[PDB]
Amino acid sequence: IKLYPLKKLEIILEGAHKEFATDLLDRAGVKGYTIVGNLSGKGSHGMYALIMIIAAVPEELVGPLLEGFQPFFEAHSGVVFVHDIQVGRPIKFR
Amino acid sequence: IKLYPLKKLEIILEGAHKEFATDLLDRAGVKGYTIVGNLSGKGSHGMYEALIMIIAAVPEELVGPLLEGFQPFFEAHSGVVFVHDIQVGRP
Amino acid sequence: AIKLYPLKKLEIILEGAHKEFATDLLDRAGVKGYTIVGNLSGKGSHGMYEGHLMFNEDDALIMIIAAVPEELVGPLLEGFQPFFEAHSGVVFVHDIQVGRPIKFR
Ligand SMILES: Nc1ncnc2c1ncn2[C@@H]1O[C@H](COP(=O)(O)O)[C@@H](O)[C@H]1O
Ligand SMILES: Nc1ncnc2c1ncn2[C@@H]1O[C@H](COP(=O)(O)O)[C@@H](O)[C@H]1O
Ligand SMILES: Nc1ncnc2c1ncn2[C@@H]1O[C@H](COP(=O)(O)O)[C@@H](O)[C@H]1O
Ligand SMILES: [Cl-]
Repeated sequence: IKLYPLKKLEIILEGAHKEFATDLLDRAGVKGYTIVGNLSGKGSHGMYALIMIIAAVPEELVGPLLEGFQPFFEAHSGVVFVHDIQVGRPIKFR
Repeated sequence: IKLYPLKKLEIILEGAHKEFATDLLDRAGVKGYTIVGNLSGKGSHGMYEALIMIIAAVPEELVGPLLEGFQPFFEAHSGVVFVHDIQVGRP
Repeated sequence: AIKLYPLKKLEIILEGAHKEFATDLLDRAGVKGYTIVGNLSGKGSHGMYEGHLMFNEDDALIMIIAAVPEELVGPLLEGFQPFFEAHSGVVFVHDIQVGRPIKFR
């Protein structure tokens, strides 16, 4: 048929660390991302400028990408949600 | 890194009830949530051009108790709940 | 206690000027509701889209979220394909669960 599997990350972190995260995605070969701005939240270290970066990636990049974010996330607020998704043309993503 | 299974709720409802919702999350033991504002949308009850969406990763055991706590509210107020399967990293 | 049923959830990301095109497609197919996240930014094959820089707010990127029965995913993607051959954007299909199928089907 017509659908092909991919992975989708939801990366939630402080707005001030946007450049870090996008440069990390770019580096890794991720071909695109979408940024939801002006979010609020609650977590360990209190409540809430938070943003959410959405990135559709081939499964081959999840491992590498989480390794990249781990060091950041040991010293900073935030989280990464990995989702399974399907797309009609995975071309655009690899 | 090791990947572990979790559930992710997306809870869309009128911002006037944000407090009710976050409180409910807090008392059920939800360790965190993220909120998206200034939303617009279409539902059985017409157009919205406000709305908010609450994102909450939680362990599977919490989903059932959470839906039951929201049931009274959603059987008398606009809004929807979407349950996703997600994975999260743990090193 | 609350039973859960499968659906699909689409995330459709495109420039705000085409919002009516995309929602019309949803209405036509029988989609019963949708939620729109506005004022987004993004990097794409074409370049960068920065919501905050647009003079008309309605022109910025948006993301339409639509929970739909799996039967409507084909008819919808067939409609969005030619649009996305000619215009910026992407569609992500998710599996989700909901407690009230009647609200969506
Ligand atoms: N379980 C969760 N669900 C949704 N968002 C979360 C969750 N945990 C953390 N976040 C987001 O990440 C931010 C920081 O969390 P923390 O790293 O725990 O301080 C929170 O303010 C939320 O916006
Ligand atoms: N199928 C759907 N997909 C995404 N969002 C929805 C859907 N149905 C309802 N919503 C959201 O929930 C709000 C309230 O809808 P309702 O509960 O039908 O009045 C709408 O304005 C939308 O933002
Ligand atoms: N891999 C991806 N993950 C998340 N969002 C994307 C991705 N590729 C493209 N987008 C979004 O789609 C917009 C247009 O993409 P394009 O059609 O390649 O210009 C971008 O500005 C992003 O907001
Ligand atoms: Cl619902």
